[PDB]
Amino acid sequence: IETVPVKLKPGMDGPKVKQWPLTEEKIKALVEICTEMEKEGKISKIGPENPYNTPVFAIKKDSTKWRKLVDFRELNKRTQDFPHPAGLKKKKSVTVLDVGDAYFSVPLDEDFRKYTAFTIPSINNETPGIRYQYNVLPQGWKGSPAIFQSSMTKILEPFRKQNPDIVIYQYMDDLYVGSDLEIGQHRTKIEELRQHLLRYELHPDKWTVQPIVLPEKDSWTVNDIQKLVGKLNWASQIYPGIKVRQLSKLLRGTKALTEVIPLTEEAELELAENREILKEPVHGVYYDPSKDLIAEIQKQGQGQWTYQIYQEPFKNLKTGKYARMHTNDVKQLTEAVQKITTESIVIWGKTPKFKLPIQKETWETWWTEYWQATWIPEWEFVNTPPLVKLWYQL
Amino acid sequence: PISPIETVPVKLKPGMDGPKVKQWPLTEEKIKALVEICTEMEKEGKISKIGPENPYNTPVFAIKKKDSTKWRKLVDFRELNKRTQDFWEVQLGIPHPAGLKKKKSVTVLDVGDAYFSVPLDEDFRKYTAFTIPGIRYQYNVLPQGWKGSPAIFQSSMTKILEPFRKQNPDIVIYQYMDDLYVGSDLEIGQHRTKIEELRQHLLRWGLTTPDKKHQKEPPFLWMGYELHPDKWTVQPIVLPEKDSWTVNDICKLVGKLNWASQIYPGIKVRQLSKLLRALTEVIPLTEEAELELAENREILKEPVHGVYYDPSKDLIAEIQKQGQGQWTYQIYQEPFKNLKTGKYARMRGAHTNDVKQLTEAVQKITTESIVIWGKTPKFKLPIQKETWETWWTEYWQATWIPEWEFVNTPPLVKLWYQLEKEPIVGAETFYVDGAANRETKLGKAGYVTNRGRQKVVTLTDTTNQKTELQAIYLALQDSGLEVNIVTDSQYALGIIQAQPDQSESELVNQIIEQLIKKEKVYLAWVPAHKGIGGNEQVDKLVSAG
DNA sequence: GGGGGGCGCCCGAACAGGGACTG
DNA sequence: GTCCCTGTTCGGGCGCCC
Ligand SMILES: Nc1ccn([C@H]2C[C@H](O)[C@@H](COP(=O)(O)OP(=O)(O)OP(=O)(O)O)O2)c(=O)n1
Ligand SMILES: [Mg+2]
Repeated sequence: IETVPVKLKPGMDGPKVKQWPLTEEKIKALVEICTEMEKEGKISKIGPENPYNTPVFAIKKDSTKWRKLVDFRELNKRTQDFPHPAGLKKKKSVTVLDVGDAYFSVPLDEDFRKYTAFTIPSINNETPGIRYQYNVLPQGWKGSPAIFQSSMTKILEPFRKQNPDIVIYQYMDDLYVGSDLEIGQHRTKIEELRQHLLRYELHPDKWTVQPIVLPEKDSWTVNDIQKLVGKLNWASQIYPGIKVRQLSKLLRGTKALTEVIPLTEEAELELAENREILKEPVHGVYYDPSKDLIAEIQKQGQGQWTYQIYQEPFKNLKTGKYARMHTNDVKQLTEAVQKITTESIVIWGKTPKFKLPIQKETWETWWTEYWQATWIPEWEFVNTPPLVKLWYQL
Repeated sequence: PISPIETVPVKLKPGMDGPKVKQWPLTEEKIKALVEICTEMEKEGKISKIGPENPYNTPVFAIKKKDSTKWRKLVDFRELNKRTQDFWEVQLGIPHPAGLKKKKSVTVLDVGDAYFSVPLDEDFRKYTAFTIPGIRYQYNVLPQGWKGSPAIFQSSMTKILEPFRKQNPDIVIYQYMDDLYVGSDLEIGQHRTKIEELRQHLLRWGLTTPDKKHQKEPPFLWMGYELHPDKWTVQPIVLPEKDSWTVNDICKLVGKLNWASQIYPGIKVRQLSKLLRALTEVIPLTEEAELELAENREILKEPVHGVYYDPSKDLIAEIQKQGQGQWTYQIYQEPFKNLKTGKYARMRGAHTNDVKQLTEAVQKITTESIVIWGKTPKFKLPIQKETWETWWTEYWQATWIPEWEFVNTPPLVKLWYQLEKEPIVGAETFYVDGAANRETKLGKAGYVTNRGRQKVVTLTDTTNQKTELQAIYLALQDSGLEVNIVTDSQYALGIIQAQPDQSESELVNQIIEQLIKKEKVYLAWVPAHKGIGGNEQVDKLVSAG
């Protein structure tokens, strides 16, 4: 087992991200996990002469078993670049397996190890941080699926041969396994595969697209119509084909907001055609892998979240709704982000970049307390115009 | 003695070479201090005489330690530091006595001449060349003034204690540079045995622990505190009293106060900080400032201590509102027995309100409890459950406060007004708008109402966004206690809908006052320039420029 | 006096990004 | 495009510790 040379993109240095503070539970786990990882030569201690760093934390999946998670998002951004089944988004049942432990068997190019440095904090800073670095393929680095792809093919080959109707997709530490089996059939197949690999659960078709939908009411006020004309004027951008002139003609004069306005039969019908121009599928939007998926999320209230995935403005690839319930917005929002990412990995095998409707600090204070994925999407924080959140309302 | 620890491999940043800098002149008292230090270090192989093989040089001086007596040799490696590689600092923060658990037996140890006990990489010794005015030396150990030295010592120190720690998992050793706090649950004699094991472990690795810096009895002096067996205290904080404060003087007073606020409840520095908006510049105190300064001065006069941490109990944090974006908090487990205290006062956002700020405070404290005790505390907040509920409904953002309980202790945090969700029947409807000329900076704000009232106000040295905020202000100014306002300004609608009670903006403040006075307000938005009446009529009125 | 690393606090400077505007 | 305004980060003082 000799190593594959790996480069950083040209004109790019390795990551230098400060570790954030961890809870006692998480540190206790990381220290225990790292000890064992060091015993098995999988990681080595390093000093401060290594100038690179990358955060670590840990998630507890009802278990007694923690999972180390290294936030390699910078390193991935900085690593020299390296199979997508359209049939995976159709399976009645898709299961997600953690094949991250597979990478610890392949060593890692000695000249690259320095960029995988991470640091473990101590409670109350009783000690300096303890710095490690990887000697094998790290979980969460985008290099590890690449290097191991060759081996990964050899392993699933007979399982794919024997089950040519089952589709197996790999993204990072993850193995997506989709079948058209009644549940139990599929389950017994999943444990057939995992037992086969020592030697819960998804349903991609019951996924929903959330249309833009217009109010239906029998008497309209000036306020009603003004909100309506505002909603359509913006949807004009997404769907060319939506018209406001006839409705906007009812707002002639300077009327009181609560005045009721009889709908002229022109405007009554124009409002009808628009309704259908919303249900008609959006036109002219081709998934480009050379540009990243942007995802916007909007808080609709009462545990309702809307989202849109697009690569260019108003050119949506998908638009959805995520519904929940001591309600916790941060918990719900990260559950949404994991839900949207998963759907995105399934459909286009690329992770989206989230525009998050939350204060940066609030998000960084709590998101890891509800993270359950082995990957971490990139994200940025936005103060969303309270207009957009009404556009997608149900 | 020099540690037999492996040196840490260090290099210069590429394409650069070591420092060549004239040795500035020194006091005679300092030269005797330095030759005293150098002649000794040189006999111990800590420094080595060099020749003309070594082109480099870097200035040296010496300051007195805390001790009254001994000198600390230093080296202005500012230049070599520019040219040395990057290190990853491993010291992630500062241990806090409030995070210490109660121990049956405690010891504080300091290492003798710590840096000079850790060897420096051979290939790098050249660049540490210096001159005592007159002999020329280089360092074989870590110099004090190099930027590599702290991370290297800390890491080296950590390696050295790793064996002792694994062998003695239940002896706790807080490790700050060379300072060690060692705690055990052992009877005094079994502890003293363990300490002697430690000191000899250190000695084997070349780090001595002189009995002079070996504390055996309470109260222990540690990290700037006195540690008693049941309580801890900060070593006295003495504020200046210069009755003609300068920007430097202020900064030292703000600094001592923030440091003080960790255990002193009620410290405020808003009015002091406000003052400093170069360092020799004298500034006149404001009334608000000196009134504050005196309040703090009265606070510091009182006697106060902290307690240690019992992990069997809860962490409770209660927050007091201090006014003008200021907040104090007290973290405790048993009532009136503080673990520590603190202040939040950061102004962030041109416009904000007290619930945002409370949420920011909760966040800071959460992060800080997580560092210190490794867990989140339970909160006691001066905000009614209904107030928060309203805000978490009204707000278009994800926002959250962890487990918490209300506390009747005023000033209670409130929402100072609530925009209506639906338009108000029997309320004059204002269509406002503003336009401003980019070139001339002249502009107009004004409105048109469903009752036939129209008004335009001309403005000078204004901007588009300003004219839209002005139009809304104008409508609030001329409306009853109940008003429907229709704006096309996404900007203005976004600010006001966030329900601020404070602003950097005088104008938004004037607006906030109006919104608080009103009894029902409703803000609707419409798209601009689309013939929408009567946004249309007010647009023509206002756009004559 | 003057050097270093860490954390903290405040401030102001750059720069990033969305919206409104000129024709 | 430009200008405006808002948010972030980063670097500079100071505090404290070694
Ligand atoms: N102003 C200071 C204080 C300390 N240090 C560093 C180098 C010191 O060796 C180490 C520990 O500081 P001490 O005050 O304990 O000093 P020493 O250990 O060198 O000396 P002593 O024998 O007096 O303890 O931290 C520094 O660079 N600058
Ligand atoms: Mg010492």
